[PDB]
Formats: sequence, structure tokens, C-alpha cells
Amino acid sequence: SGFRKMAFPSGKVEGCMVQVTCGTTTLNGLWLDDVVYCPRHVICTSEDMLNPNYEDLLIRKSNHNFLVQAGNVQLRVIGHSMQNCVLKLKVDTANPKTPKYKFVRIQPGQTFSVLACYNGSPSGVYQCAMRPNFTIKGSFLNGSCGSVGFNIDYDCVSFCYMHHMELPTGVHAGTDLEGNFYGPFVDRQTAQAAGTDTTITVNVLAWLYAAVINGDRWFLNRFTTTLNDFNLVAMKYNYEPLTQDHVDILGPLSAQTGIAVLDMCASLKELLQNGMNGRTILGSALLEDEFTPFDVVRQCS
Amino acid sequence: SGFRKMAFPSGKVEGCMVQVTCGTTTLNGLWLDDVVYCPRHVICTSEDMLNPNYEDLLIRKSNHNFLVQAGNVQLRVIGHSMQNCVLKLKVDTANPKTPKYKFVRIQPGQTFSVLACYNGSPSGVYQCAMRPNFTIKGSFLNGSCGSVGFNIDYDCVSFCYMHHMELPTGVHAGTDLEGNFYGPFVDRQTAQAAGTDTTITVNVLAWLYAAVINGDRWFLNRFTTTLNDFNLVAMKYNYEPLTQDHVDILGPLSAQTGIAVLDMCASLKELLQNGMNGGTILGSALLEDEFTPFDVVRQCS
Ligand SMILES: CC(C)CCn1cc2cc(Nc3cc(=O)n(Cc4ncn(C)n4)c(=O)n3Cc3cc(F)c(F)cc3F)c(Cl)cc2n1
Ligand SMILES: CC(C)CCn1cc2cc(Nc3cc(=O)n(Cc4ncn(C)n4)c(=O)n3Cc3cc(F)c(F)cc3F)c(Cl)cc2n1
Repeated sequence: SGFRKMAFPSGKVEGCMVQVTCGTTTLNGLWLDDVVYCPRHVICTSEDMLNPNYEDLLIRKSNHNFLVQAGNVQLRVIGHSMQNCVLKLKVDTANPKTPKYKFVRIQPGQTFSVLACYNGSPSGVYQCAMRPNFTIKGSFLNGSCGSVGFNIDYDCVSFCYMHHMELPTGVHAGTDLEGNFYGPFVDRQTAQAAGTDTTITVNVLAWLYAAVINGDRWFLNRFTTTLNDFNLVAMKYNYEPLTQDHVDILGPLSAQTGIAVLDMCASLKELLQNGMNGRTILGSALLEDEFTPFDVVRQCS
Repeated sequence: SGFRKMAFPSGKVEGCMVQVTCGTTTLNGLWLDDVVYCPRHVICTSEDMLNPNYEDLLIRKSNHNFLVQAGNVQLRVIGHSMQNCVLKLKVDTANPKTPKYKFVRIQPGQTFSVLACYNGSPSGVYQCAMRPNFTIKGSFLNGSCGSVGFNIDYDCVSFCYMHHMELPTGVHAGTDLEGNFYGPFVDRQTAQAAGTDTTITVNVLAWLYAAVINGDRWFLNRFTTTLNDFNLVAMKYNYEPLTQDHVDILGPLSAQTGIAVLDMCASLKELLQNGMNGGTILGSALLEDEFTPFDVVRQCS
């Protein structure tokens, strides 16, 4: 009842955020058990940032070059290593607030909560999707580097994103917690364009079903379509393909509303071809693609 | 595009959420120091909910009738009283997770973060605004009663909202933490309609400032207006009149952009009278009214 972008409660992640400093370079780190994870960019001086050789830079550091602060408490670094684009600092104290967790790599279209932090202090939380072009449309200022994205299932935090940089278009790029970038980006201060982005079809459909559950129904029609014919139109409008697995995941929303998946596809097809002609859906003038089927079911049921 | 609804980190509030049960009637409570605050509706049986005599129902209760639980841990109630529409249950344990806090009563237009909870268990966090008709366009399912809204300013949590009920239109009504309703609503299970809503002028102005900051300024014109003349026009388009306080909270955005508040008012006045004429602001044909001047500075700066 009502429909908004809803994040996971952030408390389990807040207790893990720390500040990491190397020289004067500073950013956010994630403290789990006796390891702090942060972007390896922190080992760069100003001059290093443009074109770093990270293996070279790291070999020139020792443990005592790293200042880790949890609030006003300094954590002594007793080991360091690098895993792809993520620096791992072993410290001499276990974080008592460490939740149950895993590191996962998400797929385009999947959503997650971001805890934006500055100087190791959490500032805000919101929901994001990994775009098909592997950027995120985040809300991040200077100093947000190392902020994390996550999902919570029961008591377990699945970390899926660590923030590195803003691109010239104002979208954002980062890695998983194993230090591999999402997308064709590199951890260097040079201008980087992303590939052309597409709309997340299965998510638009999920959001149309949310609209129906909340009584907003003007866009339904009685056409139907084959999956293939819908996919031909979607592709033409820079929408991702809809797979049979996607059709399957929409099953519960289809059953709840009595609207067959391919009928909702026919509705979306007409929205693409005819536009919304000044009308809104769930208060939006645009087709929203950053709610997954799971997101809709959790917020509606 | 650019701005999104961002919530405060919810951890400081998560540690205060409990469950309160009286018979089978169950909802969420807020545990601060040695007091649990919750909606007094919890003392209603099914047959009471339509037209409760709360003084009568409470006289029949003792401390022993209240089950307060932090997860599955019972907190023993040692005192009880009622202040307006909130029940205050004194318990024998001071919450060690109590943050620095205060209770505040907000005005229409002001935004806050909501921590939606079910059975004392946080489920999600999102931002929303108090509408001029004293409702909120929340996202709440059955069992959300007693969920709270808040702002965090320098490690102090300002609690501003406790959720009570959904109205027939799907919008939401509740009290401050002293148990006084926002708007003309009462805590009984009868259809109550909200008064006709209006657009939050001070927030639309904040959003025009946001647009200017980001270089989108086609709508600035060569005119000005008095506040009174503006207010008279605004009401003709179902926009809220501005208060002196509203003028004052636009001060920082005015200073940052060099655009006088009354000049921006004259700009909005022309938009109201003449329409958008095909143009967009921050990528949208709709003027956003749920971002406060404070929200804009937070996200821009
Ligand atoms: C005395 C100290 C206070 C100050 C010293 N100092 C200056 C610093 C500058 C830094 N650079 C960045 C910080 C930052 O928060 N974001 C995120 C962001 N998001 C939205 N915006 C608008 N910015 C970045 O994009 N960059 C650039 C950047 C990061 C990379 F990881 C990468 F690989 C390449 C890159 F170009 C960092 Cl990481 C540490 C610093 N320390
Ligand atoms: C699980 C059961 C076995 C246990 C029994 N039980 C049945 C209950 C029913 C209850 N009533 C409500 C719960 C609830 O979450 N929301 C919020 C909401 N938001 C969006 N939706 C869709 N619902 C409500 O609006 N009401 C109605 C309501 C609340 C008031 F405080 C008020 F003053 C008047 C009112 F009509 C409560 Cl409070 C406790 C109960 N316990």
C-alpha cells in the first residue's frame, strides 16, 4: 500500500564503516572481522592517481603507512595485500559488530541498497540498480569512495558493490568485493565513457504490476503478444530482452493481479509505441526500471 | 536524474524498535532509555477498534497485560500511562542502544526517513514528506503501526512521526511522539478522508534552485513579485502559500545562486500561469515537491 524506492535497514553495515588514510589520501573502508577492505586507489598520491602502477605503488608501502580509524579509535594494521582493485588491511582487532555476510557479484538489473559514507561516517541510504552498461545512477559526492552496496536476507548481508568513481556523465562505477570492476572501467583518474545503456525490461514489467496492485491501471489493454514479437519491439526501443526465466519470475505478480505476463508485455509495447501522453504511473512520468520482481513482492506482500 | 529520495542511515533507530502486544493486538514500539512508546490502539480488542473508549480500556489494564519484546526477549513493564494517542510503558531496562534524541513536531513540506517495521523487526527505510493535508504518501503494509519517522542531525535523532493508520485513499496518518495527530484524524477504525491536498510551494522553489545550481535556468525571467501577491496567485493553482519561515529556509539556496527568493517566486508564477510549453526541468515535465531546501543542499553540496 503505497510504492516507493525502499532500501534495506543500514545498521548492520553502519557498524562496519571505517576511514582509511595513506599519506594524505583518504576514503572509506569496510571492517569485517579482522580485515578492512577499501579501494586500492587510497595508495595513490595526487600524481599517482592519473596513471597508477598499483603493484609498484603497493610494494613501496608497509603496514605503518596505513592509518585506519573506527571513529576516533585507530586500528593497527598488521598486514596488507591487494586483490584486484580492493586493498585488504589485516588489523589486530576483530570488529564485534561484524554481521553474518557474503561477498556476491550481482547481474545487471539487480538492485541493492547503498550506504553513502564520508570520512568513515555514514551519511545516507538509498536503492540503486546495476545498469545493463554496468554503471550505477548513484548519489555520491567527493569523499564517497569505498561506500558499499548490499542486500540483506534474514540476518545475512550480501555485499555486492564498492564505490570507486564518478564518470563525466555523472553516473558511477565500482567493483565487487573481490575487486573486479562492473563494466569496462579502470581505477585511474582519466575520463571514461560507458557503453550505451538500455532499460531493464523485466523490472519495468514488475513496476507495472506494482502499479496495478496499487490501483493504477489506465495503461492496461486487451491486446496480447508472443514473447518473440514483444522482444522484437523491446530491442527496437533499447530495452533488454525478456527471457522465459523472466516470465517465470513474474508468475506470482501475474497470479496476484490476474494479468498474464504476455498481456502486461502487450501493455508495455503500447506504452513504448504511443508514449504516456502526459499521464503518470505511480506518480512517475517515466517508466521505472529499478524495481525488481522480488522488490515488488517484498514491498506489496 | 541527478536527485533522488535519500534516507538517513537507520541504525540508530533500528536498535530502539520493539514489539508491543496486548492480548493478540500487536504492533511496533520505540524503546528509549527505560520507556517504550507505542500507539495506544494496541489496547483495543477487535470489538474495541471501531469506537474505543481509551480511558475505559486503559483502566482495566495493569502492567502485567503488556508484552514488550526486543526480538524474543521480554522487557518487563513496571509502569504505564497514556499521553494523547501514545502509550508510554516504563520497563525495568534502559536501552543501551538509545541514541541522543529529541521529539519534534514537523510542518507540512518537511521530509523525514521512515523505518518500516513488522513485529518489531525493521524491514525497510525510505524518505517521504508530510503533505499539506497532514497525510503522508508512505509505503506501509498491515502490521506497520508504530513504525517511526525521523531526521538525524549530528548524531541526534529527531523523532517526528509515529505511524497509526492507512486512510481509504491509501495515504497514511499518524502522530508525533507526544501522541498528537498530524491533521484532523482520530485513532479509531472508521473511514476518515483527508482534506484536498495542495502542492508544497517551498519545495518546488527548492527544486527550481537545484535546477539552477545544475545549470538548467531557462525559466528565470526579468520580473519579481511581493510575497503577498505571489501567495494570492499560488492559491489559485492549488499551491500552498509561503510562510516567513519558508522564505528563511530558502536563504542558503538564494545566496548560493544569487537568485532572490521573490525573483524565483516570479519565475514559478510564470510557470503556473503559462505552463511548461514543452520544456523540462532537471529532465522532467513535472515540478517535484518532496525535496526540501535542506534536501537540496545535502545532495548538491
Ligand atoms: C586531504 C584529504 C581530505 C583529501 C585527499 N584526497 C583526495 C582524494 C581524491 C580521491 N578521488 C576520488 C574520491 C571520491 O570520493 N570519488 C567518488 C565520487 N563520487 C562522486 N564524486 C563526485 N566523487 C572519486 O571518484 N574519486 C576519483 C577516483 C577514485 C578512484 F577510486 C579511482 F580509481 C579513480 C578516480 F578518478 C580519493 Cl579516492 C581519495 C582522496 N583523498
Ligand atoms: C497479526 C494479527 C494476528 C494480530 C492482531 N491485530 C490486528 C491488528 C490490527 C491493527 N490495525 C492496524 C494495523 C496497521 O498496521 N495499520 C497500518 C497500515 N498501514 C498500511 N496498512 C495496510 N495498514 C493500520 O492502519 N491499522 C488500523 C488502525 C490502526 C490504528 F492505530 C488506528 F488508530 C486505527 C486503525 F484503523 C493493529 Cl494497530 C494491531 C493489530 N493486531
